[PDB]
Amino acid sequence: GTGYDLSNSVFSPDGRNFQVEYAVKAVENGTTSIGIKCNDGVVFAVEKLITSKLLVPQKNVKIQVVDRHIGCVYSGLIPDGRHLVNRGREEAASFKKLYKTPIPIPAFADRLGQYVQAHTLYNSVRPFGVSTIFGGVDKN
Amino acid sequence: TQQPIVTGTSVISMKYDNGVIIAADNLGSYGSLLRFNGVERLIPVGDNTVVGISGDISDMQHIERLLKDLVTENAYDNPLADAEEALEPSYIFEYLATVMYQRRSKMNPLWNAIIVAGVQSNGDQFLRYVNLLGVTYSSPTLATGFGAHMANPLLRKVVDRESDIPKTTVQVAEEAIVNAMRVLYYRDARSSRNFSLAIIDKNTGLTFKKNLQVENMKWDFAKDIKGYGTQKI
Repeated sequence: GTGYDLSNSVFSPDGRNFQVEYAVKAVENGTTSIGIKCNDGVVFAVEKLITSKLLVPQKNVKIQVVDRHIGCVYSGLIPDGRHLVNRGREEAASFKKLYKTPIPIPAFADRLGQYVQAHTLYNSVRPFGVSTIFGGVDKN
Repeated sequence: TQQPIVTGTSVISMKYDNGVIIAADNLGSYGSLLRFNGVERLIPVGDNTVVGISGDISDMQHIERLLKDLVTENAYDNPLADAEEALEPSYIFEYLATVMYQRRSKMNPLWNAIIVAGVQSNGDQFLRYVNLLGVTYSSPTLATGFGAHMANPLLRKVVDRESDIPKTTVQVAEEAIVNAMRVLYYRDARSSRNFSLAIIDKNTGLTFKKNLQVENMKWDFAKDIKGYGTQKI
């Protein structure tokens, strides 16, 4: 039948999860942002559409920092992106507190990953409406 | 409720015309055993505040971690983190004081005596104390533990009241503090010769001096003292 796209964790007959795919549409509809990996670091940059002359220039910042070595930028539903960073920040604080060493990038990636994947497991939550580019420099 | 195991002794400080000075030896005592000697008990936060901690070292290390986090957190979504919206000494203190009182109020204190020294953004000198009971107070000079009994009397001879601050120079001040550290070395049995000293000046910024030593000690007269009353040789 149909309706496989109305509840978040439901598998459609072809093995897909339409709500996540619709979340992607929200992402593609957003500002463009990128990340370039260099020989000893990473660069983040994003497009900030000027709706009007009323927007105080340089004020509505988008790039977000996690801990002191991670940078995060995203496209899509901005509020969702902040939510995801708030989580990443806790995730990082928790890691440092137990292991002392600030969180390795890969480790941090999975923290964000598992949390996001979690929102595709239940119909009582909505998937994140953002694709996020993040990174930093760590032990190696 | 607990009891302190590894401890740090006095933390002395005072304020002069352009800033504040704070010092603390580098000893980590374990009862009467002078166990550790590379213990820094002056916690710098940013470039306008220095936190001197005495008491339980394990709790001090915890307070240290709290402070590093306060810095990290303040930097989040804060484009003025290194300017208008940087951590002020008064912010750092009110935070720690809040924590100290909440802990004593839950009957599980952080066994310390803390002195937050620094210079506010408007140039004002900041010097306030907080301990395990959550008690707080300010004075032109402040010392914890033994320094309260021996350092304050000496330091108060330089700055007895408020009006004496502008009249006091970095040199006069640093001298008083360095002499106090020597006195404490003479009579405090849980003190070390090595110590750190930090100056926070509204012009020169934060100067953190490590590995200082008490010098110019008088010990010669000891030779002339024999017996405990009637002995002559």
